[PDB]
Amino acid sequence: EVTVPDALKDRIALKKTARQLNIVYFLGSDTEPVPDYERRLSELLLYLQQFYGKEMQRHGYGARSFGLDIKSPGRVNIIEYKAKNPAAHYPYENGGGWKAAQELDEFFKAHPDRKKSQHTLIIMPTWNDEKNGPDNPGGVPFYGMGRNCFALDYPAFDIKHLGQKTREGRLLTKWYGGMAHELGHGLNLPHNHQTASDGKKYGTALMGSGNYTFGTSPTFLTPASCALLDACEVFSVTPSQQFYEGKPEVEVGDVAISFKGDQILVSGNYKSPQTVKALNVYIQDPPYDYDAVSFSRRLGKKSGKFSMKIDKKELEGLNNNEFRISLMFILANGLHMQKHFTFHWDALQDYRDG
Ligand SMILES: [Zn+2]
Repeated sequence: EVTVPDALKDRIALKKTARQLNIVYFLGSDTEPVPDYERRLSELLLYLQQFYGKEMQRHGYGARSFGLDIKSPGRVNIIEYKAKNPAAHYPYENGGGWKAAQELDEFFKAHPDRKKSQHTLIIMPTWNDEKNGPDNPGGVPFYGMGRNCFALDYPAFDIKHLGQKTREGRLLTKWYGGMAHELGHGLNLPHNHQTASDGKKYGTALMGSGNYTFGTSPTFLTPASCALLDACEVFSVTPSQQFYEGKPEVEVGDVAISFKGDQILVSGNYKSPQTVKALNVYIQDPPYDYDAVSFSRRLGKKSGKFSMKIDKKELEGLNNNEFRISLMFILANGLHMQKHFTFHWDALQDYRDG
């Protein structure tokens, strides 16, 4: 019988989505499933869905998370896929993830009813050899890759260890926190660093480039991350909206970036055949990669003006004389385009388009 783990007693009802993240449990031809994976992974995926949804709600989007196909209460409809080759054919290195994704493309072409969006989370059991095992999982792809994400499973991959000061709890923050961040990449998120103010109130940005924090110390999603998720296919509540087709078409004009005291003033105009959902601004140190501090403003029109004032004291962690400001325009179909501008703190020069 299904029971709800204590970590899921506090949970919000989520909006029904038009597209769902596919969950594939990917087994080499010689690979057995890790026991109880249906329960363990359902619990972990539903808790992760709550994290994303509560953060979207906190940022004003309502109770919107990535969609999941639910088989029964507390149980995600996980596709168990038995692969054509042994697990050694799909390693972390040397294109293992690409080979697995290609094979799943064929599976979904043969069984299109099982595909619910362009986004897939592929989970593979750990290898068990002289390097990896239940106490040191690994061997398998573990990264975002395009719209897909690869993560791993092992016996103690179980929400009951969340936040426990134990060997298994530490393992969970590494591999579940890892899954949370890598899934972010699969959901179109780049890296970004919290602002000074957000760091003090909410902790560490999920998509920061440092060590995984999820489940161990306060972790949150930035406004810029949530603006991208707003335009992510598996967060859609609008069946008529198509995602990722074509090219990102945004005309940006009369761009001006000026510096006055501790304020950075960014302005210009935009025009697109699509609704432009939002502007994200990233301020980043070289090399051109360390985490950029991000900011976001809603737009919501096909044409208009944009204006953002950024306080330099929010730029926590930046320490280079050279810095780059990137303007990212996010479109309703989930594509985006960026423009970049480079400056030096010891020789600040206001920018204006020619
Ligand atoms: Zn990353």
